[PDB]
Amino acid sequence: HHHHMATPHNSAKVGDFAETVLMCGDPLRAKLIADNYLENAKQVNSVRGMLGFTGTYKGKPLSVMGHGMGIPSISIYAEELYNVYKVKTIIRVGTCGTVDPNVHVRDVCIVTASGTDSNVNRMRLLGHDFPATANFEVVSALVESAKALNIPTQVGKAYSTDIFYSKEQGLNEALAQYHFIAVEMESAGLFPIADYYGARAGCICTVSDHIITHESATPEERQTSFQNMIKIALEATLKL
Amino acid sequence: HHHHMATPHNSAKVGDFAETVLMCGDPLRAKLIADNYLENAKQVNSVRGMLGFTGTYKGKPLSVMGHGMGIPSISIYAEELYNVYKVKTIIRVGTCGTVDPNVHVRDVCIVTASGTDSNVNRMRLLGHDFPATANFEVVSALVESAKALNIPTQVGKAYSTDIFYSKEQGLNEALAQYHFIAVEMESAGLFPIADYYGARAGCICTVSDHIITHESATPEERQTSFQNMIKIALEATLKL
Amino acid sequence: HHHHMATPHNSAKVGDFAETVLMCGDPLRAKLIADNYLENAKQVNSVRGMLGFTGTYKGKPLSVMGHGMGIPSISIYAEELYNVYKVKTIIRVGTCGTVDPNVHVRDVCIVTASGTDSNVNRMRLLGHDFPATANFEVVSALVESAKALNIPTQVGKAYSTDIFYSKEQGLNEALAQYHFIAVEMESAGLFPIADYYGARAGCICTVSDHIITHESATPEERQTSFQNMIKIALEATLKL
Amino acid sequence: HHHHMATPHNSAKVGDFAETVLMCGDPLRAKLIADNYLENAKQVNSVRGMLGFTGTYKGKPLSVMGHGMGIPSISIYAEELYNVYKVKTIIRVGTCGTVDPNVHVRDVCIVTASGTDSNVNRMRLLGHDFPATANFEVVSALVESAKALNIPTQVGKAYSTDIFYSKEQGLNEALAQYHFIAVEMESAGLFPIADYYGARAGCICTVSDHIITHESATPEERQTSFQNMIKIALEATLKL
Amino acid sequence: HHHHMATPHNSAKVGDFAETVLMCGDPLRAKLIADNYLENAKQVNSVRGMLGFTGTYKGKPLSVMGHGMGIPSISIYAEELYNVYKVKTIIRVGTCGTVDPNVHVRDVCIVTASGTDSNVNRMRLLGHDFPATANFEVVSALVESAKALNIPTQVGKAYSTDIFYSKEQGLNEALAQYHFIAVEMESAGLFPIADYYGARAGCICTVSDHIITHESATPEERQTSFQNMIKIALEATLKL
Amino acid sequence: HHHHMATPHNSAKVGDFAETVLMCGDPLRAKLIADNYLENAKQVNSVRGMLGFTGTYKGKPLSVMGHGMGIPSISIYAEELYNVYKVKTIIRVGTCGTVDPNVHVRDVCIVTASGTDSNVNRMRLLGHDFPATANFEVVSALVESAKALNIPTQVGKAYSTDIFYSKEQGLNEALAQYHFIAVEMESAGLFPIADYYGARAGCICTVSDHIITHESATPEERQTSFQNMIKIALEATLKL
Repeated sequence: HHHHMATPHNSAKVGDFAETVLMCGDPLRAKLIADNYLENAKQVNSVRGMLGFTGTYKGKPLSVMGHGMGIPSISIYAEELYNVYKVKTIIRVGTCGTVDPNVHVRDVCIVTASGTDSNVNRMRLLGHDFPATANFEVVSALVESAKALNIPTQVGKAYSTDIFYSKEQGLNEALAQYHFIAVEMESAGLFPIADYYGARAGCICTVSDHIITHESATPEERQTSFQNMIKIALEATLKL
Repeated sequence: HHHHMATPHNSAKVGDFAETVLMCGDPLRAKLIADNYLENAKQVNSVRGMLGFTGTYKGKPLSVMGHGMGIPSISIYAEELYNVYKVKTIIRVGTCGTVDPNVHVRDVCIVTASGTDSNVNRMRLLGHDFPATANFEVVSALVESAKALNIPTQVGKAYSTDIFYSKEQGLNEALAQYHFIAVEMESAGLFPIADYYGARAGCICTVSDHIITHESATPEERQTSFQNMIKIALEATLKL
Repeated sequence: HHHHMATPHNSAKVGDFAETVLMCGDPLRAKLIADNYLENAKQVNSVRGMLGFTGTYKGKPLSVMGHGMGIPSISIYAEELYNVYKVKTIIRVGTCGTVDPNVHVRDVCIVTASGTDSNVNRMRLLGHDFPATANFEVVSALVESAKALNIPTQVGKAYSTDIFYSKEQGLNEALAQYHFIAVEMESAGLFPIADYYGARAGCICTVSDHIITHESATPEERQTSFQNMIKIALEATLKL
Repeated sequence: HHHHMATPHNSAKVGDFAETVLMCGDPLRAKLIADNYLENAKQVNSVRGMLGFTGTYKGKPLSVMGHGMGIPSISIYAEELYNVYKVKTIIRVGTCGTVDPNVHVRDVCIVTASGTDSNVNRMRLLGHDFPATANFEVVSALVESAKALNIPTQVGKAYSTDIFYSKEQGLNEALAQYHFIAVEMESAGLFPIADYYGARAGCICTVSDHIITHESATPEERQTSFQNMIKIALEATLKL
Repeated sequence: HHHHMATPHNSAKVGDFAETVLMCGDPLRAKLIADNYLENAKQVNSVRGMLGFTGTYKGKPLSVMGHGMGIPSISIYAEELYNVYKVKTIIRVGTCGTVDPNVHVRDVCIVTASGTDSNVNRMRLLGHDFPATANFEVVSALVESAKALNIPTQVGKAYSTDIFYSKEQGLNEALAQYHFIAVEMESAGLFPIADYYGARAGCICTVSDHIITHESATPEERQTSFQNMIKIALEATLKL
Repeated sequence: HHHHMATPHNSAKVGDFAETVLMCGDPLRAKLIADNYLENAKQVNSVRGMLGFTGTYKGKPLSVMGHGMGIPSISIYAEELYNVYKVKTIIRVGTCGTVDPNVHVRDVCIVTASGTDSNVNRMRLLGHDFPATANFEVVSALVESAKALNIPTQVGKAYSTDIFYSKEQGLNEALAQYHFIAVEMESAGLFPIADYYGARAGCICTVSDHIITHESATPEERQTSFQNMIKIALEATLKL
């Protein structure tokens, strides 16, 4: 039985997303967030398995949805959310690697801006350097929420790469030299889309892996890190 | 209950993929392919909802798995398939748009090479132009299979973009001027990875939308197009 | 009479700069800041007329120095300050233009990150996009200081151009589309140098000119704007 | 005595070229091809010594002409052939080097697409990656002709460089990593011009030199290789 | 009968070129120069029809040889001349177009530097801007020779394009805005090669065509222009 | 007391600059030039401490003004001089480093063209290579003046970098390979601006430092070098 599609990639009806949305790469993690932290929750997207849900957190409307892997994937989903679904604030909630010697596995990283090896931002600004920059109120809400929860955080730059399986000599050394704290694949695509729509975005990630030492969080450590990060993000939404 | 992970993105054990794999963006379409065309089928990946299956087509081992949207996503999955899972041949089976006035909605397009606005291939070849090129035996198997099935095809170049929601003036005119037949988002990332591993890849797509006229296949027309394309691809695997 | 030179561009002896420095393009403005807001002040640089001073603001060590016009100029002075003079925090205090329809002449802009048409940041990060990003503690100190002073601010992205006399079609439209709030010439060169040295930087500017309407602050309006901005910056230094 | 010039570079009258043309870099080789394989042959171009001839091969109209060395040179001649002379199919017949460990001196290489260090294709596609791609019917005609003649072939990517005397570190390693089979200087300029005119092109080359081992075909070996390649190309024209 | 080849593209024996060489695109023009202006002349290259000759002009050793069309072609020939044949000075003698409103058809242009759309000079200087610059003594010898002959000249920048058949919007306007006096295809490739070898190069061209007005020199006018330019070049060689 | 400003960066009234201007980076050096070599001198600019003066040298009108450090700085000042102040000729008089083994500390270098790592010239010429080229009459006047004064000179290419504190591996080797004689920071920005206005520019510099050996001129040696260079420049102005 055919259903009307408000976008090519999302089964939700217009209005079915809250103005504030958390997004993570793995749709199964979106379901875990909804099941464990949202009330009044309903599934609003099933297309491509990219599960999305709308409910409330402490009474305030909040949605959560997967975004898939990479800049092109998050760009589709976020463009649609801001444009068709009229979302105002997206916080990406993710995992990351690090090269910074002072950032450790299990650390929580709040992203102020994200570099990239993608061409998508050059294309938006006449070939020039367009910093993918988080909204300050979002960053501050995340920082303040972690402080109130007594959870330490690292605040600074991420790097969003198109290539998970890097073969690039000298990259890690440059990222470390300039104190990039988080290596991931999506945030640099999100922030300029928020800008286009006059909207807001941020990102918070937990360090799953040290790219230099190959230290890696166990499943139990990843659950603890997730619980800390998601509580920070959820509490931050109450201020946004 | 924790399971050992052969890669960060795939629950399959080494050996659980056939040497030949069909891949499509939508994991739910991978399941439809498995359910309707594979025998001896078992689900071998569930991670991130990116369903993958292994069975046989007319007795020959064949797998099918989703790849998600965009070059970064297919690059993760294909790198792992060629490297860890020792796959020899991947055929991307997809949908596409067209700008070419002689290509029509519902047409089947067999891709010989794919352009891109991604930087991933420049990075592989010292900043130069590296054509993402299908393997000739794969292209020929697709062409010959369609001929034997009496299904007309268009053969030629695709363009793989990082940006589904294009705002780029003059792009469609240039794509049409040079007779790019298919606009999609992934094939240009697949072909160089096959090259790295000394392996093979190709792509076949059906035209869902005319980018100029906004003609668009209905659900029923998309099913008919899918049935034609998938039969071509499946028959081609018998020759590869 | 020859004097020993700790750098090719600065007559100050090692140790003659405080750990916190305000910098503005015009050295004559640096002198005005020193004369009107610093105590215990002494001139520490005269080379190239690029006046610099060290004293205290409300008892805390603080220096102020001109940086000249453009990324190459500020890069020389800031590299030397962080490297030879062991400075920990630099706040650029400047004027800017705007294209944003919601930013007005006389507004105070606090910069979170800065785009650029310079190549200097690509060169630092293997040709990729390296966002010139302000330190969050610096941004927050500026925001909080303005709040305590009851001075409204705009917070967001700047754009640092190499070309004051732009001839570039479409630039202003793109800057406005993505809500760049400030157009200036230096901040994108400062922030990556701070990163290299594990140090901190930020920027606050007042809008002197609307690039679209050609509204322009009179001398009296520029003095009032300067007084507001400099008080914000000086109070912020007490927290840094 | 002045003659009317249909183009600045070609003395042929409109209509004096067949719809199918073989082109090689060396005009003296074009004359050898005409003298040894064409009947009904006449010289149709003498300008700049760039000898061109029109006749028949096994009764079918066929021309042969030199194209000179490099992308800019072949671009002039091919643009004119497709535009003014209304040619439909050009097959470049050439020599090449190789780095691929599985490609040997004297091998025959049929080109499916060609990379390049030239900027000419970026200029055609808004700065993006435009694969210089051979027409599939041309490739297939070459492959099938070699099979019928029992001459082994290698099929795959070429690389067309602007710089015969390379000084570029890491280039050969990257070409080998991605299984580029032929290194030459022209094909990447030909294929996009064919596309512009809605026409067809391909390339077949013989390996004269191994770039790694410095193995090099003797004059006698080059004649044998030429005889094999040219027979393949000539027989392929009967199918095009 | 096989002859030893000192380079892959030139039949001349080492020592068979004078230290000073004139080069033009058309080998048939090289022969005209030799036949009409050199004494003691012998043909020293026949390979690829790229005629080259060595003799004397007013008793001083001088060679003349064709270079073909485009940067890749002249780069082969000039690299070999400077490296294997130990040439010290090359003057390119050519024809050109113009867009400059103050440059007229039949004018003689002496080139001080040449821009380009080729990538070959970026590759030599770490991706940066490397001006293809004529040697000052060569430029001055050409200027002084024309003065002594009472032949007016234009002195300034050329632009060497890879694409004779330009489709590029805005190019002519930019070339005119910045007073590029000559449009041709080779000089920007010559000057950096001279630099590599610690040698000298220059270029003098006659305007055959006005790109804006389509004014075009007749055959008789081209002969008169050639006679003026070649006399200037030949007299300049006596000073070099 | 407010004064009318003919430009945002210069207090001079229209007409207060001579048609010929010498410019150096350090405004204090501009004052030394005025005080020691100009008659009828008056200070015409004080803005930003960027001292400028107008008087006569041997009776002919001549101005001298500082330009600050880097391409963006000189671009502001030179654009204004050519556009608002109607200047016809600017000679940059500066200091430089060298890597060339045949160029020595204290040598005088006359610049024919300047490379750069800036993007400002690509932006002027559709992204292509635009050589920043000195006017030939200016170069020749400098060469002839030095000859008449019996002061040896080196003539050739400069390189204008945005980054005084280079971290770039391989740069010095490439500059030496291609015989760049002078390393500085401004000339590549000046020459294209002169071109835009149909005006003239050149540059002469003295070598203060050998970048390889770290040989460095003492204060006394810098004064002697300055005296030689400035006399050459001043005498050249009499011919321009």
